[PDB]
Amino acid sequence: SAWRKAGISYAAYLNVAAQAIRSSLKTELQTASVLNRSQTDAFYTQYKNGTAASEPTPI
Amino acid sequence: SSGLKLQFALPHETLYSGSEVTQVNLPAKSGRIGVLANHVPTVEQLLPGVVEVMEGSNSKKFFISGGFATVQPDSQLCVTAIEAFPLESFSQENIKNLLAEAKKNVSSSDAREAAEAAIQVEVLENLQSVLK
Amino acid sequence: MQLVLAAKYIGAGISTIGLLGAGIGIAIVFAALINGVSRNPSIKDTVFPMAILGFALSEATGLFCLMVSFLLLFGV
Amino acid sequence: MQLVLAAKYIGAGISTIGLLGAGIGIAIVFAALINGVSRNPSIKDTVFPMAILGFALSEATGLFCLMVSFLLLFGV
Amino acid sequence: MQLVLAAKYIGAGISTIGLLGAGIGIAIVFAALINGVSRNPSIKDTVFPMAILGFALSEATGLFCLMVSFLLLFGV
Amino acid sequence: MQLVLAAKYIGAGISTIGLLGAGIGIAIVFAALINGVSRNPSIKDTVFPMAILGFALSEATGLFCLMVSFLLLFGV
Amino acid sequence: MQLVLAAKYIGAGISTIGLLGAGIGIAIVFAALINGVSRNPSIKDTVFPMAILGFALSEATGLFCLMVSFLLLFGV
Amino acid sequence: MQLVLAAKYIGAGISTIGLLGAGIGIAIVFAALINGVSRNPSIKDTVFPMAILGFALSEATGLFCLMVSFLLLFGV
Amino acid sequence: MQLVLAAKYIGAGISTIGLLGAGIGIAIVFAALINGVSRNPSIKDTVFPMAILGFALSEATGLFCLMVSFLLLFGV
Amino acid sequence: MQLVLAAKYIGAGISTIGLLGAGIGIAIVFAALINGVSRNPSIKDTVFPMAILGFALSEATGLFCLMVSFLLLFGV
Amino acid sequence: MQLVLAAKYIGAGISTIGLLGAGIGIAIVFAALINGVSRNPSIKDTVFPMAILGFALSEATGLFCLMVSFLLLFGV
Amino acid sequence: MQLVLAAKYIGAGISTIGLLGAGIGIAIVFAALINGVSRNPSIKDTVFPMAILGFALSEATGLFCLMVSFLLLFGV
Repeated sequence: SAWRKAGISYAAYLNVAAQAIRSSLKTELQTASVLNRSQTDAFYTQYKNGTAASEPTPI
Repeated sequence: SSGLKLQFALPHETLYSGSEVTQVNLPAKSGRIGVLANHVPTVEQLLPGVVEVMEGSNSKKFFISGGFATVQPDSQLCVTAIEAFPLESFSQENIKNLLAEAKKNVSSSDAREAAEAAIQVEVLENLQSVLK
Repeated sequence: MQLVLAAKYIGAGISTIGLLGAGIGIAIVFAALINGVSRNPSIKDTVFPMAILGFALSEATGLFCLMVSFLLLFGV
Repeated sequence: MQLVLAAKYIGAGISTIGLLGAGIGIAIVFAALINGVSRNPSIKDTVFPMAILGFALSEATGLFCLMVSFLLLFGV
Repeated sequence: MQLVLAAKYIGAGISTIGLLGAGIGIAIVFAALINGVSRNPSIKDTVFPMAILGFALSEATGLFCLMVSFLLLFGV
Repeated sequence: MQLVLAAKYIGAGISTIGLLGAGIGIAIVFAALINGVSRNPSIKDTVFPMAILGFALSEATGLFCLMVSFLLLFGV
Repeated sequence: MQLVLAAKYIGAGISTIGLLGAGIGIAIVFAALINGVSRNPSIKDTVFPMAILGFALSEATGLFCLMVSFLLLFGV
Repeated sequence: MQLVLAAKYIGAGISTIGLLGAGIGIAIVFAALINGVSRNPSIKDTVFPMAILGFALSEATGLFCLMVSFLLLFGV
Repeated sequence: MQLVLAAKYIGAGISTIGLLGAGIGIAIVFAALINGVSRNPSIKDTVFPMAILGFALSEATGLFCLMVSFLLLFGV
Repeated sequence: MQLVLAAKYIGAGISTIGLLGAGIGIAIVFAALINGVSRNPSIKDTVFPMAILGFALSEATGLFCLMVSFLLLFGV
Repeated sequence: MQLVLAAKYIGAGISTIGLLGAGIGIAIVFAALINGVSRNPSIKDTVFPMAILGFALSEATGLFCLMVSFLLLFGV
Repeated sequence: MQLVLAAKYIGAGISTIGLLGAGIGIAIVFAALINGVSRNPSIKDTVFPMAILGFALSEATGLFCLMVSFLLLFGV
């Protein structure tokens, strides 16, 4: 269950718990503020030294 | 200078800010820790557990996601986390088991995704003990 | 019999030295339970039962050496 | 009786050495409660009661070796 | 036989001193399991089994020195 | 009486060895109070009182072994 | 032979004191494996094998002093 | 008197062994003050006074066993 | 020769007590390697080799005191 | 005088055992100063002076037991 | 000569007990180097050389007490 | 002279036991320097010099008890 071994950064270690918690509550007391708070549509792309780039992927 | 000023804030909402507290109980990596008025400056990493702010009056207890805790020399503890959770009237046993069980099936799914499942198991199990 | 009788008392006072293993031994085993709950108050009905198991294991040295003294005073 | 009587005093002074287990033993058990409460003041009425339980367990070595001395001075 | 018989009791009370290794020894081995499970409740059915293995290893010193006392009281 | 009288002094000098439990024992118990309040000076009127309680518990080994010496010099 | 025979039993009960190194020794070596896996569950098939190697090294003191007792009771 | 006089010197050299409790004991008590102020320079006039109190408590074992030697050399 | 022969067995059983340094000694040296590879698995082929070097250093006390027993049983 | 003279040498070699309190004792007291300044070089002219004070306190056990040997070799 | 010769073997088996300081002593000194590189591998050619210096210092107790045994078996 | 001469060897083998304070003592003092640099290499020419000072302080117990053996073998 190592997180800093083959898991993710400490920022992600607390992240998984943030969504798990926010999703472990009542569905009635779950404002839309929390919904979009766990939603993201950002993609990252690695570039080279010659303006080159890698295949786009989801964060 | 009497008491200790608490600063419990989140990336979406701030609860306490320069407020005097009698005692606080927040889980640390090394182990469960407590703080009072005058306390030695310690900087420990907070793990997914349960925090409780104490007052002369009945003390409230909220569930924390995790982060860091630092007690400033000038008698000032600062708690930083992501999400927060009220007493028990917020979480539901039924809403937890649904995903909880699905987590054990994530180990069955590809490891890339099962890696995060192992981390969920722990947090979820602790949620059950909060029911008390 | 007099010379051999005197050795019964000398040997009984030395067999008590072997009981240190139960004084300091059980101390450490029990002390861990005290320092464990301070680091994790959650787990209690899991470490407490096993802690008692360690007691009977360390109590052994406090029984054997204890019987040796009786086998030299009220035994022989 | 004289040679066997002398062994009663020699054996009594050695059975006191076995009482070290209660001096250092109970020390560690009690010391853990001090290092525990200074790290988690909340859990007091939980570690304090069990701490006393460890006392009687470590006090054993301080009773057995204590009785051995009386069985050589006021007993025999 | 009288002078050699007396040495049977003196040697038996000293062989009990060697049993300290089992009192304090097994204590540390068992104490580690308590400090471990109070820091990592996940791994239980992995450290518990090996912990017992360490018991029989440290129980050795508590058996050999224990047999030596019988070979001087009920043996010879 | 001469041979038995000599054993009164030999047994008295050995019963002082059992007082080590009070020297090192009380040391650890008191040392914990020093390290405890070094990390949390606020809690004081809670660990200080219990610390004294541990003193009388560890002082036991320093009284029993102390009385044994008087029962061989000014007692018998 | 009687005076020299009696020394065979006295010397055998003292050679058991040397077995403390195996009781407390192996305890610490095994205890480290318990405190290592509870803090690093990842590495197991690496520390476990070497841990056993330390056993035979500390078991030495528990064999030599063990043979000395047989060379005074069933040897000489 | 000659046989009983010789026991006065043998018993005096053994009562010095009981002074180990003051050497190692006071050491730990004083050592805690050193490891306390190096981690919390703030508090000083609070741990220093109590530290001295622990001295007289651990100095006890260094006085009793010290008087026993004089009661066998310059006393009796 | 009989009185001097008996001292050969008494002295051999005491020279085994000096072997405690190898039991507990090598234990601590090996235990450090276990505690070191739990917080830093990276450094292995650096601490492992030096760890063995510490073995031969602590094994010294387990050889000298071991030879002394043979110089009283199969030597003299 | 011959039997009582021999006890002067036997009692002098035992009073040296009480000097362990100064060897290990002063060691811990001085060792704390080393682990202290490292973790906090800021405080030096505050812990250094008190550290020396602990020396004379632990040096006591190394003086009393030291004088006992002279009162059996060059005293009596 | 027979009574004085026997004391040569008894005194040689006791001088081996003083070699514990080299077994456990060198152990701690070497163990620190292991726990040190695991915390800071950056500093190696600085702590390693001084570590060896501590060896010869602790090896002293393992040489003096070692020579005492030869001065009673192959010396006198 | 024969009975008193034999006590010269018995007392010399016991005075070596007092040298444990230098083996384990100097070990802890030197070990602190190793664990101190692993946490803060900034302070080297400050802790190193004082570390040597602690050596001569702990070396005391290794000199006094060392001289006692010569005053029973090459002295008297």
